[PDB]
Amino acid sequence: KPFTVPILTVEEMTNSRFPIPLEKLFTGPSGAFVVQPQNGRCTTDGVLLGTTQLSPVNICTFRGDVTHIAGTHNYTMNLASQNWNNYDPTEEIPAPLGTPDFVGRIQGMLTQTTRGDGSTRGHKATVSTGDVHFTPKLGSIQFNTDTNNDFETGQNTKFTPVGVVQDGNGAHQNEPQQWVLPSYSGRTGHNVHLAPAVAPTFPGEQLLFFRSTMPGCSGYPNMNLDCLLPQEWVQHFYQEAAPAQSDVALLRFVNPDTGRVLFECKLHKSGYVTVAHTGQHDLVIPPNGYFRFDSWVNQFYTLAPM
Amino acid sequence: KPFTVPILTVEEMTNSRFPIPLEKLFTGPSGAFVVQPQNGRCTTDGVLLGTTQLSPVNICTFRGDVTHIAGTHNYTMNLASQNWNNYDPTEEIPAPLGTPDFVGRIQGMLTQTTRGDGSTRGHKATVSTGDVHFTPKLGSIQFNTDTNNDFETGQNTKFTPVGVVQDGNGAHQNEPQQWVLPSYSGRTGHNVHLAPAVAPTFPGEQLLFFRSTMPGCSGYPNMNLDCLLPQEWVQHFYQEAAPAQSDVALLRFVNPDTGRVLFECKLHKSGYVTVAHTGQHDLVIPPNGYFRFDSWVNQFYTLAPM
Ligand SMILES: CC(=O)N[C@@H]1[C@@H](O[C@@H]2O[C@H](CO)[C@H](O)[C@H](O)[C@H]2O[C@@H]2O[C@@H](C)[C@@H](O)[C@@H](O)[C@@H]2O)[C@H](O[C@@H]2O[C@@H](C)[C@@H](O)[C@@H](O)[C@@H]2O)[C@@H](CO)O[C@H]1O
Repeated sequence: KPFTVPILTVEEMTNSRFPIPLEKLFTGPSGAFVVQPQNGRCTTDGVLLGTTQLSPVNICTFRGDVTHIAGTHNYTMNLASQNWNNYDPTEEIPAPLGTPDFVGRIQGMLTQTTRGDGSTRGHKATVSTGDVHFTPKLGSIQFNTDTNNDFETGQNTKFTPVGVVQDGNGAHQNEPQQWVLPSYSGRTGHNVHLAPAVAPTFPGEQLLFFRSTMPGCSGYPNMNLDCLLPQEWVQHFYQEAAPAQSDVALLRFVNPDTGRVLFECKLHKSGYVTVAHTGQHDLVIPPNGYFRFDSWVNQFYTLAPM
Repeated sequence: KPFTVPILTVEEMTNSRFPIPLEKLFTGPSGAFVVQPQNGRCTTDGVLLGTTQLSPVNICTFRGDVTHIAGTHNYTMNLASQNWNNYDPTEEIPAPLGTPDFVGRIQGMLTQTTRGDGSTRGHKATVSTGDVHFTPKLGSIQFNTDTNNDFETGQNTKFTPVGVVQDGNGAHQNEPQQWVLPSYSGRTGHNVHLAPAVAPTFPGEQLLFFRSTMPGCSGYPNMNLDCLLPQEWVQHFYQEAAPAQSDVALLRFVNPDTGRVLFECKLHKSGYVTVAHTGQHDLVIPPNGYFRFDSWVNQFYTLAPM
């Protein structure tokens, strides 16, 4: 089976780290950061890595039952799996699939149905993934909400993410921090089963990022969100399971109207893209442009400069 | 080019009428109501129909600029397209792409960024698709919110849907009404350019629906939501654009563990599925089962009983 990537254009695709569309392609130097996202991680032959799962809408959602923290507007959620089965904390994953992979405050809504009579309720809620109560690997997290009485125990409860918030007397755009992983077990333990950090290894190369702007809900948040693979590419590799014939697939980005190649890039078998460029750059592309697999090369292939 | 459907299982796929996962397959008699959804509509050779677009996360989202209605907590939104380009009310589509295709109250969050300084804000908000102000074909809708002063004019504003609500001392589960289309032009005009209504046309057949349960945010809503095609099938057909060799594709639903066919169904070229069954039925399926295209058949093919 021949390897392929989707022909969907960048704006026709979805960010793999938050449920929002892609907006653009971005390249920048990453030496100052550790680039180790856990969502949007998939090998080219369809092996999911880290906390990656297949659904574009389950990214950064949580499901489970909640318990009120008396005297506050906070609730603890005991997590269930994404299909309401028991959560298994012994699975060899860093955290439940789809768990956020950055430190920040995510605002959205908590919703609940009472199974007995079908009564429902929904409240604005925020989860702070850097807080000591954020322990998804252990099966528990905390939300700050807009009620101190409405949610019931023993009832299915869902968190739908919307955007990010920034608080404090800190500098503008100081949070979220998209390249800092939460501690999935809080302070009890270190992160386990992580998808590896990625970095360019060939001279003159940088990572190529698929970038979106997260909605902001309060303050002055850093809304940039970069993923290594579109979610639709994850679904595609997962289904095709095309075997890699070398360590690097050469892709060309093509304009369909003219047939002309705009740039070329390396898709590494372990699931990330590099380009030959130095410095921060928002790539200028035709709206109908798309990526096309052209051939198998090695890690020492010299790309045409972007 | 041979026709194929995705091998993703039902639980690995997304509802095409609301941004939530599929949960199950359902069949029932549909003679009493009109089955004319506008999202999740696509031919097998990849022509999108109705208000259908490619992104799972832009379903029931709105974008545009907002203006406050004095003396209230309501805002009018002047709609933009999903990539912030101007919306053209003269295109031969029923309403902007991704516009909700059922009458009900959809609750979510309105979020806004001030372009000049990166300040952000977000509020709970509801849009009632059956109300007199819901005129998305004409380019405007109204939101009910919990503020009367916070949103700014002339700034990009996004609505992220979360769930549905039901109000009043009315009968439980009376709304939403998933098979009643909004009037996209309100009372000024009638709906146009709709994807056709669908019905079984062969004796003993019923529609097969891909079913989800919408989150409920208030009251006693009817949370069932049936789509004709999973969103991933829409993206797949759009990309492949395989020619239809007859009006009916025979699909088999297969258990990969045993290799045995569980049931068969007809995928019609114009984009919906039928099965041979009479009565309301929640299909019981193995979690790893999937659809497989087997052959093009003629108009006289009789399906094996489901
Ligand atoms: C606390 C509670 O259950 N309240 C009931 C109330 O329902 C609340 O109505 C107010 C409007 O004043 C808000 O819409 C609340 O969101 C709503 O509470 C929601 O819905 C109820 C049924 C529960 O599921 C709750 O968990 C959830 O937060 C209700 O008012 C009636 O029903 C509501 C939904 C609305 O349609 C009203 O117009 C209507 O009078 C009353 C009477 O049924 O009962 C209260 O106990």
